Amino acid sequence: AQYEDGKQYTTLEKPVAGAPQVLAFFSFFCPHCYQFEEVLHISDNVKKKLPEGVKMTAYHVNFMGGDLGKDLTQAWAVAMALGVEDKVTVPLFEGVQKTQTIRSASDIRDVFINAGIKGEEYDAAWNSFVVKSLVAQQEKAAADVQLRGVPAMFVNGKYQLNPQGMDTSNMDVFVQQYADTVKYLSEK
Repeated sequence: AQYEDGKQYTTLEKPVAGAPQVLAFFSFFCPHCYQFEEVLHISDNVKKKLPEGVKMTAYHVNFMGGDLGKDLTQAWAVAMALGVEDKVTVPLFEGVQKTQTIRSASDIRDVFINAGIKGEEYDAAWNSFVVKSLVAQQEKAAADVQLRGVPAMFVNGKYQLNPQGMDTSNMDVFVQQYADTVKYLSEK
């Protein structure tokens, strides 16, 4: 078949009940995640092909970067709570990997301030139990899919994308294959 278990995707041996329909995991420290988001625009291209009523969810992971990695998971929870993911994704990726100006929790906060989030609003969110819950939710989801590495993407809590089984001849064809595989899986 054109789509094959073991080729473009794999099947979780322990499917996750109640998982977001399309769930991506990433780290702002992950070089492949930087390529996926800033050069290939994987997330945007997946979203443009999702069936009606299917949304993408993206969660950060703790296992890269020690202390700062966990600060970034908490800041990503702030971005999700405030609805500012689209304002901070590029400067967080660039701050960590391009300019390497993000070295502390305060430096993360500066990205939000420069993006127009008010200081009091950031600090209230950072310290909130809503954000504590969103950190726990990102951690629980990674545990539930037995996450090993990033980037990763999971569909319906049952299928894991396998980019290494896709055609990497051309970067844009690869992005197309990835997005079309997510759509195929969301309809399975």
